[PDB]
Amino acid sequence: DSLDVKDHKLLLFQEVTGLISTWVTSIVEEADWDFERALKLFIQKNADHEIPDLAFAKLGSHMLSKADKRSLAVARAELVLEQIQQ
Amino acid sequence: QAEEDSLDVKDHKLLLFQEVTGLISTWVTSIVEEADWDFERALKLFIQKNADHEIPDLAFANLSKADKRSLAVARAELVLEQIQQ
Amino acid sequence: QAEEDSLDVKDHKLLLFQEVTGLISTWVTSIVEEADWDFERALKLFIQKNADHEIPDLAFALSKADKRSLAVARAELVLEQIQQ
Amino acid sequence: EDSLDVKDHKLLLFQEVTGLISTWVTSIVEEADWDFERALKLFIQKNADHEIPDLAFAKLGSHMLSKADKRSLAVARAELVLEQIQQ
Repeated sequence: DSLDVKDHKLLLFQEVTGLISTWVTSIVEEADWDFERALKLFIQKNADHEIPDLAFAKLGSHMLSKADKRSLAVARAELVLEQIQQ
Repeated sequence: QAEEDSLDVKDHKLLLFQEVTGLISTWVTSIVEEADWDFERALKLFIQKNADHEIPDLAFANLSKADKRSLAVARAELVLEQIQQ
Repeated sequence: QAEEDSLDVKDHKLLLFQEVTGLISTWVTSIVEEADWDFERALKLFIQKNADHEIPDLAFALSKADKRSLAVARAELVLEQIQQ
Repeated sequence: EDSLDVKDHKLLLFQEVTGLISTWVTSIVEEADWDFERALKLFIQKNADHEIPDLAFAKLGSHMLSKADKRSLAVARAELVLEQIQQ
């Protein structure tokens, strides 16, 4: 995919998870730009307490406590994961 | 709004610090926050910590870990000189 | 020598400009010298020229489109930091 | 195949021989896949085609002549070193 396509993927990942751009980039790239694999990675890393509450500052950005943002971000990722799986 | 633009500036400082250093995201946040969001200070902190062996190989996301550290120090120092003038 | 220090800062300006933009060496010198060796202005000049189609695909040392896109994004990211 | 540390010493040597600014040094040596002999030959070819401006030779004689004179002497330095490599 072109940098333009990759950029829009990263925007969408950031929109779903509310994560700051470093984390967005690191997860999506680790998942080899596979959006579904990157949501699973995110949920796993969050399950292992790798992602601090402060990293979810971007949730609801126009482009709620930080602990709440973490919880909602996880729920949004699972919901999206549900849809794209079918 | 302002507080949103505040976060955006922080988010871009982190992203550029990550592109300069190759560090994993946790270390990026750690150093930049320790430098109080001062980008120049964060670069200086990265260079100092690296000289004092406070940045392990594990911290860097062809190249060996040694090569990734060297490249990271050279790039930080290159960007550093430009901020200074 | 202050002259050898003078040249060194110019050489490092060019080197960082090249690393930011991906441009071939002649274009690096052209833009940086046109900005009168001001790194910030050199970045602004690169972005502007690129918007005005004054920088051809051949000037980038991914596709040419992707190398251009990458260059503008990096130039803009550095620019922000210089400006704060 | 070499470490960055080593590649850097190669770039420093290429730069001492040719006196070229660092952008040209890196572009030529990387085009030569870090083969020092190939890089000297590319330098000579590029210079023969008037690709390298006289100002780019400002690093000739650095310690860490006219600009036209430096270009001529750097070409001579590259051929001599090239000679030594091709024993």
